[PDB]
Amino acid sequence: MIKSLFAVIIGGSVGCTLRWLLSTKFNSLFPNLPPGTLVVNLLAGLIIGTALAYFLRQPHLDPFWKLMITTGLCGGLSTFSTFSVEVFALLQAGNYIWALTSVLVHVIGSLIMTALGFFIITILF
Amino acid sequence: SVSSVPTKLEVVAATPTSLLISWDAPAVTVIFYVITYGETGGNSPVQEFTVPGSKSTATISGLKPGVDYTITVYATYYASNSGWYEYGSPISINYRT
Ligand SMILES: [F-]
Ligand SMILES: [F-]
Ligand SMILES: [F-]
Ligand code: NA
Repeated sequence: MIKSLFAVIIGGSVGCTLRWLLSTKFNSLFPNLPPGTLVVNLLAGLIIGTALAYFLRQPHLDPFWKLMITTGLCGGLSTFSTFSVEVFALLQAGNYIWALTSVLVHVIGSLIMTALGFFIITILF
Repeated sequence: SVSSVPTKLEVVAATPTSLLISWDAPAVTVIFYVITYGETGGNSPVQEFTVPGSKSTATISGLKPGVDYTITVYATYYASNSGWYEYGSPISINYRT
């Protein structure tokens, strides 16, 4: 399904490039909880929540666009492997308090953002 | 604004034969420090060990009395800006036992 492949690639490429820019320009600012990595995960939550809710209201929207936004954009923008390494590293550095804070702020942060994205569109309809 | 080099490396206690060094950790997340030492001439090989990134001191043992040593510390750290670990640039000192 080459039409779908193009959606994952174009969307993912946009997502990954965004992650890259935000991560390189901002992660040094606070290395116990890199702001760039946090922000991409937060933002991809916001985006995906609003998109999911939006697609429930637009049930004729081509799966191409839905694929581009979720599996591509958000999936390329957000990152688990980067998050895990950051945390792993803080474990390696014995910095347990920020290792813990980092998983709380990433998981709880992203749930709040996905919910806010989904519900600010649900309250809007 | 990014600190990956230790600062203020110094011998804080010493025998003729052993050394207690401390440095100030950099900002970044250090997984381990690398400690290197050897006689400042070049006359004997160079010794090297690591210390966990949680520690900002180390001891050095079995040195020869009255010899100038060169001591070097660098961080192996996670460069959050690039997504891999990096061996940081070192800070170095001379010390005569
Ligand atoms: F997320
Ligand atoms: F992962
Ligand atoms: F993280
Ligand atoms: Na990803």
